[PDB]
Amino acid sequence: ANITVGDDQELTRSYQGDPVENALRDFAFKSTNEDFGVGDDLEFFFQPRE
Amino acid sequence: DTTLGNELANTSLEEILIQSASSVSAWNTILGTLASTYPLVVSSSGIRPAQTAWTTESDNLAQSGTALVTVGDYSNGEAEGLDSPGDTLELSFTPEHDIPGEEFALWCRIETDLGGTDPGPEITVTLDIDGDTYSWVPIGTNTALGLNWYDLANNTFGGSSTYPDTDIPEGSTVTLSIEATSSSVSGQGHAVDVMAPLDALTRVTGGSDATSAYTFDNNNGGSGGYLDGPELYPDQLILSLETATTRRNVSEARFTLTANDTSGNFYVELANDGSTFNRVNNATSGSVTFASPDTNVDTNISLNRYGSRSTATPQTGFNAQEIDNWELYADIDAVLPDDIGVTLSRAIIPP
Amino acid sequence: DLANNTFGGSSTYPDTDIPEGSTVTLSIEATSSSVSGQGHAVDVMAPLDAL
Ligand SMILES: [K+]
Ligand SMILES: [K+]
Ligand SMILES: [Mg+2]
Ligand SMILES: [Mg+2]
Ligand SMILES: [Mg+2]
Ligand SMILES: [Mg+2]
Repeated sequence: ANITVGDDQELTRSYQGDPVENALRDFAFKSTNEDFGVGDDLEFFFQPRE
Repeated sequence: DTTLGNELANTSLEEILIQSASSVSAWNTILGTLASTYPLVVSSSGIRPAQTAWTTESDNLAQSGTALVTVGDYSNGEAEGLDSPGDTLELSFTPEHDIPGEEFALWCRIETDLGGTDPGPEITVTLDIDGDTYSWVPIGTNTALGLNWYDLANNTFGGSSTYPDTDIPEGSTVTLSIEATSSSVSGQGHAVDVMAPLDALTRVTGGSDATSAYTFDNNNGGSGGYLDGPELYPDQLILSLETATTRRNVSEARFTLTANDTSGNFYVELANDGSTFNRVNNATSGSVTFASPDTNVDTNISLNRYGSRSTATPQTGFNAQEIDNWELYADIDAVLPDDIGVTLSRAIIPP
Repeated sequence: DLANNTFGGSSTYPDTDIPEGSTVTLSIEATSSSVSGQGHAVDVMAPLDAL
């Protein structure tokens, strides 16, 4: 429920060695420039900015 | 600014060209790993089924010392009589694919002594691949053949040896010579009516013999007529093209193609799900709606024999369907969300 | 040339590559009775690269 991808598309790259943060940032770049991170709930989020 | 100052090129954001071919290297890329033994030609003029039978009439063979035999039920009303020792018939062909050795067959329409009981000479066949000679004796000294189609490669009729099952490379100059190597009981000899060196296509059509892939009709109507016979080309090649890949859902797709003919079993089949193929029959342009939006497009193409004719052997399938300027367009989002209140437009100009 | 030509035979050389440093054995063997008493007389044998 914390995941809201603004432009969901298929990945054509195998991200199979990247630091997770770098992969997530690449995903955000491909999508609508989303914010990601870990909440104080210890839950991951990926959602539209602002 | 009303317009671009001297526009060079213009493309759609509604349709994206996901696959195309227009040259040899492009066609090789999208056909995938076709083996050298497959009967398909990739050329500057398109992709085309390979000539697979070299059906040659009596009067068209290279003559030496052979008798001019005329009976109405022979093709073109005539055949060549192998009358005597050292008198020969020669045929040249160049295969435009590799013929695997097991698959080579030499069909002759041949009859002894105008249908008489009395033997013709023993026949030796010499096959020459770029100077490499293979010789065998399919017909014995004491045999008569009724007017029928016979394979002189893989069967013997009183003879001592068959074709040695050698592979024939693409672009080899192949000379085939038939020689009566002994004396004749019957003065009119073995009359050969039409010669068909052919690839049996048993890799393509799962039947154990060339009869499964070609016509071998044995009735020209007895009036000096022509014969349907072994057609020059394979019946139907179904070509699976490499998957046209997308990052986004394809809802519908459109194709464009240039062809010499589109009759018979010509079709283009398109799928979204990799299995439910939607067929467009007998057209160079076509549009397909997929049941649900999905990612990657798969294409199947059917190329066939064509033409009917009454002035030469063979009468059927003397032409093959050639296709060139393949284009596959899909309904894909080219205008895309990018940020809050930002769109990105990604048009493509093909090379 | 026995490798590439044939004379009433049943099979020819499947044109397969000879690696450098491989130990080739070549065996010519009679597999039928002979009409002639002299048989096939082998005078000189040359396996060779046609170049
Ligand atoms: K972005
Ligand atoms: K080929
Ligand atoms: Mg003669
Ligand atoms: Mg054979
Ligand atoms: Mg004829
Ligand atoms: Mg060889």
